[PDB]
Amino acid sequence: HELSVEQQLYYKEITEACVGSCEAKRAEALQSIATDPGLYQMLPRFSTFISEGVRVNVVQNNLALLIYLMRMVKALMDNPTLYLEKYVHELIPAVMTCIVSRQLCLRPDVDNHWALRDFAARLVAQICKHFSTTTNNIQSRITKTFTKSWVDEKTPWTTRYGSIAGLAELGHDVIKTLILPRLQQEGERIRSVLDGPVLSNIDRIGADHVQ
Amino acid sequence: LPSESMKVVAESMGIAQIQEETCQLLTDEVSYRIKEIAQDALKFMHMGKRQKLTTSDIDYALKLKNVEPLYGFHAQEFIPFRFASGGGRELYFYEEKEVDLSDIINTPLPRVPLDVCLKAHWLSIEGCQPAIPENPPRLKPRSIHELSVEQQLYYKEITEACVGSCEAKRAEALQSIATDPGLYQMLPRFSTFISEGVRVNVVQNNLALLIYLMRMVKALMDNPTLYLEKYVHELIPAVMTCIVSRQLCLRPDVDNHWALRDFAARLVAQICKHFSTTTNNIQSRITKTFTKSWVDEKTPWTTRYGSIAGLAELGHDVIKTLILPRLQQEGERIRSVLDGPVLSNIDRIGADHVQSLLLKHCAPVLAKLRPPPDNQDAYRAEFGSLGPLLCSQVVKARAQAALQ
Amino acid sequence: RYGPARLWYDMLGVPEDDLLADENFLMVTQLHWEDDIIWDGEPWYSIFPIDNEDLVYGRWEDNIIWDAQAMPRLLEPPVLTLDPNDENLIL
Repeated sequence: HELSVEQQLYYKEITEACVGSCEAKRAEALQSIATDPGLYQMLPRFSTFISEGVRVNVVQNNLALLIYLMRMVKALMDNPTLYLEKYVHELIPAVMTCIVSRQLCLRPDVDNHWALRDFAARLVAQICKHFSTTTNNIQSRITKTFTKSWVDEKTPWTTRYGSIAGLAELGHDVIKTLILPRLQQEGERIRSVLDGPVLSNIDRIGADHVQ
Repeated sequence: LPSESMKVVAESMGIAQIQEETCQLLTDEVSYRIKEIAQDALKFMHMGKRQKLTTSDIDYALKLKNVEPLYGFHAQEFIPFRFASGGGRELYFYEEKEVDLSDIINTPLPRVPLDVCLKAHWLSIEGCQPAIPENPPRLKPRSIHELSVEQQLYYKEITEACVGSCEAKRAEALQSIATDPGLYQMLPRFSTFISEGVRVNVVQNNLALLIYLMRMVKALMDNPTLYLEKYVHELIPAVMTCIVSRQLCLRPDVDNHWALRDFAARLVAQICKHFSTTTNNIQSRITKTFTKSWVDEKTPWTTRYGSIAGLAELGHDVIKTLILPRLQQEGERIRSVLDGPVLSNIDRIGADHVQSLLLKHCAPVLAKLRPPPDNQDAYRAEFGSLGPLLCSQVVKARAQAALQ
Repeated sequence: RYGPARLWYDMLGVPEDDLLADENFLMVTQLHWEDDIIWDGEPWYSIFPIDNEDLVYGRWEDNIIWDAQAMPRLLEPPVLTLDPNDENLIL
C-alpha cells in the first residue's frame, strides 16, 4: 500500500517540478508523466494532489498554479499505459472548477483567466470523448451542469464564459440545440455593452469576451 | 331534469297549455325515478365485481322495480314482451338518422371472441412476486456484477444462439429477446454486443453475422417492456451501416441475400424513424445523411443502392418530395454503366437493382397523385425509364385497390 | 495529514494528528454517430468486465466545487482506500 522509496522520490520530484521554479524542469516532468509505462500505483496520489491543489485555489487565487495543474491533467490523459477510468470522478470536478468558477484571478482585470477557461474546456471535451459510456453518463451530466449554469440568470460573465466555452467545445450538435435557442440573450448582453451608463466596471471586458 | 324539456314533450303529445307548477311536478317525479334506478343499478355493479355500470345493470334494476326494461316501446298487453330486456337501442347523438337497408346487410359481422378458459400462474413464490408476464413486475469491499450468474449464463446462451449456428436455436432466442420482461438491466451488454459486432464484422463483410445481428435488433425493438431510446443513439449506425456499406465479400451473388439484409435492416431503421421521435434530431439527421449520400459524386454502386433503398421507405410524402427532381441523374448513371463495356465490376448489378427500385417507387408516387390517363408515352417526358411497364405496375396497384 | 497530499496539508499548515428535458441530453440527439457508419471496411467467474462502483453508482457531482465562497456541502479530508478490485496492485 505505502509507496516504496523509489516511487516516493519519483512522486516528490515530479510534483515539485510542477510548482513553478523553472519551465524546463516542468516540461521534462510533463513529458515524463505523459510517456512512462509504469506510473500506476502512483495514479491515486496524482489525482489527490491535483484535486486538492485545484481546491487550494479558493484560499489563494493563483492562476499560474491552476494552469500548471491543468497541464498536469492534460499530460496524465496522454499516457497510453495508465487507464484513468477509476480516477476520473476526481479529475472531472477539478477541471470543472477551473471552468465555471468566477474568480480565477488575483487581479481580475489583467489576469487572462480566459485561457485557463478554453484550455480546461478543451480538456473536459477530451475527458468526455475518451471516457463517456452509457453506463457512465459523463457527457450528459456535464452538459446538464453547463446548461443549467448558462440558462440560469444571476450568473457572472466569467462563469457564463466558461459554460459557453465548454458547451462549444463539445461539438456542433450541442451548439445547435443548446446555444442557438438563447441567441436572444446576446441582446441582454448588448444592453450592457453599447449602452451605459457605468463604463469603468469589469463587466464590459467579460461581456465582450463572451460576445 | 330541465322543466323546459318536459314542456317540449308535453306539447309534442297533444297536451298544450301546461302550467309551470304542473311542469315542475313532472321533473321531480321522473328525476327521482332516475335516481332510484341508478342507485339500484349500482347494486348490480357492485355484485358484478366490474365497477363499470354496464348497459345491462339498468335492465336488471328496472326489472327489480317491476318496470319492464322495455326501451322505446311499451306493451300495455305485456304477454309477448315481459320483463326480459331487448338490450336497448344502439342510437347516437351524432347519428345519420337514415340508412340504406342494404348497407347493413353487406357489412361484415364482428368476430365472436374466445370463450372463457382457466389459466393458472403464480402471484407469489414463498413471499416473492415473480416477473412473469402475468404479473405487474482500508480496502473497499469486493464488488459484484449487477447481473446474476443465471442472468449472465442466459446472456451467454442467447448471444451464442443468436449468431445462428442452428436456425431453431436462433428463432427461439429471437422470440426470447422479443418477449422477456426482465431483459432490461441486461440491455447495455446487448447493445454493446450488437454495435461492437457490426463494426468488427464489416472489417470482413460476413453477411450472416450481419443478418443475424439485424434480426437481433428487430427482436430488441418489438419488445414492449424495455426502454430503448437510451441505446437508440448507439443502435442507429449499426442498422444503417449494413444497408449502404461496401461488401468486402462477393457483391454479385449474395447480392439478394444482402438486399434481404437491407430489408430486415430497413425494418429496424423504420422503427427508429417512427418511434423515438422528438423535434429535429433523429429522422431529419438520417434523412440528411441519406441525401448527401445520394448527391455524393462517384459513390460506390453498393453504397448508392443501399442509400437509395434507405431513402425509399421513408413513407408516403418523403418520396413525394425528394425523389422528384433527380430522375435525370438516375438515368445518366444507368447509361454510363450500360456504356461499360466491361461488366467485371459490380457496377452493372448495382445499377440494375437501383433502377428497378426507383421505378417501382415512381409507379405508385404516380398512381397516388394523378389519374391513370395517357399511360403509353407521357412518361417519355420523364426520360422514358419505366414507361408502359410503369403503367402496368400502376394498373396492378389499381387492381389491388379494387380487390380491397 | 501524513498520507498522500501531505505536501498540500503542510503548505496550508493544518496539524491535527423544456430544453432541460432528459431526452435533449441523451447522446442519440447530441452526437454525430453518422461517422461511425463504416462505408468500406478498408461462468463461476463473471465473463463481463466489472466497473468502478463509485463511478457507475456514486454521485461524484457533490465534489464539483461550483462556488468557492458559497459551497453548499462542507468537504472533508479523504483517506487513501487502496481498492483491491483493481489488478496491477500487488495488494
